Amino acid sequence: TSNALVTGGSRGIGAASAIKLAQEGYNVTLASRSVDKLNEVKAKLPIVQDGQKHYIWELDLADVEAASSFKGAPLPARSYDVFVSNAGVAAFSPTADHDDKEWQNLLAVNLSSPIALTKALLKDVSERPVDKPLQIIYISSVAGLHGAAQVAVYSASKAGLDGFMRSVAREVGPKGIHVNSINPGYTKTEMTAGIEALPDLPIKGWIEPEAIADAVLFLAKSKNITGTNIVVDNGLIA
Amino acid sequence: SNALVTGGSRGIGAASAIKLAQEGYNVTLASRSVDKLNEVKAKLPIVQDGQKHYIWELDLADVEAASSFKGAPLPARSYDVFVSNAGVAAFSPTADHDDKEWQNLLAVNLSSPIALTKALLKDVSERPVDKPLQIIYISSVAGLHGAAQVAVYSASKAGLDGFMRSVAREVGPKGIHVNSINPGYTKTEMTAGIEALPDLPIKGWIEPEAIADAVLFLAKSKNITGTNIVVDNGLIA
Ligand SMILES: NC(=O)c1ccc[n+]([C@@H]2O[C@H](COP(=O)([O-])OP(=O)(O)OC[C@H]3O[C@@H](n4cnc5c(N)ncnc54)[C@H](OP(=O)(O)O)[C@@H]3O)[C@@H](O)[C@H]2O)c1
Ligand SMILES: NC(=O)c1ccc[n+]([C@@H]2O[C@H](COP(=O)([O-])OP(=O)(O)OC[C@H]3O[C@@H](n4cnc5c(N)ncnc54)[C@H](OP(=O)(O)O)[C@@H]3O)[C@@H](O)[C@H]2O)c1
Repeated sequence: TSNALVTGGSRGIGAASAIKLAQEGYNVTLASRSVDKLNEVKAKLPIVQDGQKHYIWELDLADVEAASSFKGAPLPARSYDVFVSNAGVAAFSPTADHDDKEWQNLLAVNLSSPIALTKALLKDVSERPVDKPLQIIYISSVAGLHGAAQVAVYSASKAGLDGFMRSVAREVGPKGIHVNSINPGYTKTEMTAGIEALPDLPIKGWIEPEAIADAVLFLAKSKNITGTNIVVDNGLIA
Repeated sequence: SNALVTGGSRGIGAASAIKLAQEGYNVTLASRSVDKLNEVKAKLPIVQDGQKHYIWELDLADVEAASSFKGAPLPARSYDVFVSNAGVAAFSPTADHDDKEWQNLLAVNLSSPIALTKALLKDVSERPVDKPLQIIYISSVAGLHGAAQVAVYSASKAGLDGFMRSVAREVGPKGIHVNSINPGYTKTEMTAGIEALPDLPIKGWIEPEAIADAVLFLAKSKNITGTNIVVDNGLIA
């Protein structure tokens, strides 16, 4: 069996990534706060091989100690072959006005919980064989790569995740653990539904979540990629 | 007029405070250590009539203290230069790094700088042309490339830089310019434990005064915002 953990599996990029991973034969564990929405995604996931099975994990990533301990998880951390750290929350505000508890919670969900989950996986896995590396894939953002007004703390969270990624990649490559970020541009999901007009881009229009999922698959099957960013942004930052 | 330097008690911050005071700024030194802050304060040049220096006992593990300028000798709007210098380092295998420890590191290195920044932005008078407010983060090359066993440290410094770029775009039109300096291996108490250097293009340790020269270049600048000034002896070239 192969197992993939997708946080934020209840909709958007995570749901799309989960579907594609299940089509490739992975047992997928969907993790988020919403049991009913998780179950609905679970019901749509492909089955491509007998014995394949999917799981849900009720997990609030505002709770960093739960992440750290894999609290409630259906399988031990060492069972996973792919970890798609996809859960995140956005916030649009003048920096002067952004409520302190709101921006601190954003950091906990976007940066501290991924850190804690990664630590828990590294501890349990310890090392991997050369034929079956563990792939850790952060869903970061182009906001971590260039400055956009009124998304400062969000940008901090994503740039921070990418900085963690490069250091972990160098540390654990010799253990057979490969670690990368995908940095999406404007992608049509619940998170960006409040945006009513896009910037003028070299490739026009919204990106679909399924397009980000194809980049997850590219990394999940990869062999010689670690410590890098895969930017899927319609040319926003070119 | 006024410069705020967090982590003013030693190292890069102390050297930066000395150079800013040489330039005529009234310097506020902030850190946890009132006695060491007073020792540095006594060494700060006085070069201009009416010039005055201050200390501020501030623990950046307390993010709400930062956010409210708790205990500050001057309001946030009085500052013309903000050197966000305080920071802490930690070395560990990621798998074994104590949760309270790495969370406290994020608070000191990232969340408190964000909070001090928000306080300054909220209080400031939009700035005249020849007197922009300069915000200068002391980040690290660790935030630009991957080094093993400093993962959460690297996350803090990369996060600081991502914050910096977004704030720069946002507040430039208010006359507020915002940049990071990313040092390499510098001779301070932070590095006294870890001595063999890598094989560098420019050999040897960097002096804290050398970082302070970069602070002064930014403090006097006019057309720089959203960027990184890398002073690293060629480590990352
Ligand atoms: N859409 C874009 O334009 C775009 C661009 C760049 C990057 N991203 C990144 O893409 C990732 C996925 O976002 P999305 O665009 O697919 O938006 P989305 O459809 O709103 O998905 C957000 C996901 O995160 C989960 N989540 C949020 N807060 C959580 C918490 N406290 N604990 C557990 N799970 C939580 C949500 O599940 P529950 O609500 O069920 O808990 C949901 O499954 C995010 O990391 C985001 O920053 C998005
Ligand atoms: N040295 C290097 O090679 C190097 C390289 C890259 C970046 N840096 C960065 O340079 C900055 C300055 O460090 P340094 O090398 O000059 O080290 P240092 O001499 O040890 O100085 C660190 C300063 O930070 C203050 N600080 C630490 N924790 C604090 C807290 N909780 N509240 C308030 N102040 C606190 C310390 O003052 P108290 O102890 O008095 O509170 C001290 O003044 C740091 O941000 C560091 O990450 C250093």
